[PDB]
Amino acid sequence: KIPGYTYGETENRAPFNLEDLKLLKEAVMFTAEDEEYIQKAGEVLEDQVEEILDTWYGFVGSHPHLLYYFTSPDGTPNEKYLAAVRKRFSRWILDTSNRSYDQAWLDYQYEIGLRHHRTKKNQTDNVESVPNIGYRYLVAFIYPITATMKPFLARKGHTPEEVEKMYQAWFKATTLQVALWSYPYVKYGDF
Amino acid sequence: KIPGYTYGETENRAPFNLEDLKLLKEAVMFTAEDEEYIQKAGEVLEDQVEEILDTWYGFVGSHPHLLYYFTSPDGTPNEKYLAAVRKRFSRWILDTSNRSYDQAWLDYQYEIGLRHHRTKKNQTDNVESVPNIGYRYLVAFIYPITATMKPFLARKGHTPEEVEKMYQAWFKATTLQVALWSYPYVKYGDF
Ligand code: HEM
Ligand code: HEM
Repeated sequence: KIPGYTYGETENRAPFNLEDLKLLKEAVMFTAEDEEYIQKAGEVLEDQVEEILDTWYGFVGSHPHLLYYFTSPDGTPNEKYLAAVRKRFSRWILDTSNRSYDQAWLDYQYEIGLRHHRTKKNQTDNVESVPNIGYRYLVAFIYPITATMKPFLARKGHTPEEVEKMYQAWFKATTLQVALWSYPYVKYGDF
Repeated sequence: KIPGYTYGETENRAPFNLEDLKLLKEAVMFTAEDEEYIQKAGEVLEDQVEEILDTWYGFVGSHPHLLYYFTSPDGTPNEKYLAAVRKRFSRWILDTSNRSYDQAWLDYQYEIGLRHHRTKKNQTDNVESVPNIGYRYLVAFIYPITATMKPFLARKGHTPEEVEKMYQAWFKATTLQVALWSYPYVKYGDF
């Protein structure tokens, strides 16, 4: 159904476990309250996903040095690559809100890190593109990912107090994930 | 005056330049509007720094796996290390708000990265402590650094609209810096 999407079936145990996740949740101040509100964020965002994708890919597409990461060697955007990734990105919005953050979730977080990194970039879709996404931009993107989501959370007729709690949960969850995705980028033993 | 604080006098040119910084600012959505409001954040936070430090170090100190990074080999917090770092952290609050983000600023961002990493950790204060701060926690800390600051920004009798703009500027600036600090942690050529 979603080409290349292998959540829960990588058959590869990540190099981090639930104890690692507990300590990382503590560092990012994520608790059971955020679990509640991230789920509620999923209810709000579910039927706005197409517009979210348009916004997100609009941001990427308007910056040549960002759109770069989806380009063919000739410098033009690879439209097959963009379309296939867009489907998996859309699903990630739902996963972030709806999935339990358990070992299967960690195993896919390792996978997503590997796919941004040179280790696995451009293999899932069998495309020819740039070899690596510089780690600096994964961290930077914590901000726009959070900023893209804010207006959409405010839209579904929920209380502003609930909106703030959903937004903070989303900020924490995005930060948590990017922290895990540093694994293949970071010198062994420094993560 | 501040022991170990060597901003603007490292005499070492960072491996990133103003073009790198321009592209990273674009990725984190930082503009001249944020320059304005981060400066205004500095006016607000200046006379609350002691309370900010208490909050921040309170968070670190209440989590044994975080306080770990300041511990002597015997597992007890090194109080000399805590005190010396606290002075440089306090100054960093002001620097973030007040400094122009120019080459000198980049050169100190490289330095701060090096000091969290095993490359330079525990050398500035000539202490014996744990060798490295795992990069996962630098990313994670983007959230509490931003969450610690929010209440203080809301305190100095400014409009809530200005408060929101100061807070967003602070979020962007913190993310920007952590992205740069990945440099010594990231495999060469993957940053
Ligand atoms: C907060 C930061 C980021 C988030 C949340 C994010 C999210 C995602 C997701 C969910 C996927 C699909 C994962 C899967 O295969 O199931 C993906 C892949 C991809 N992302 Fe990101 N991403 C981030 C940073 C970046 C940056 C900075 C770029 C640069 C434009 C980028 C470009 C791409 C590309 C090119 C792929 C395809 C990688 C491949 O060949 O498999 N991502 N991203
Ligand atoms: C957003 C993330 C972080 C920020 C903004 C931050 C800020 C700072 C600053 C401003 C300094 C002093 C720099 C200087 O020497 O002038 C410092 C040093 C230090 N920080 Fe962080 N820090 C972050 C992440 C962390 C984490 C996750 C830990 C773990 C507890 C930590 C523990 C320390 C320690 C132990 C030092 C002393 C390093 C040395 O030996 O030189 N920091 N930090």
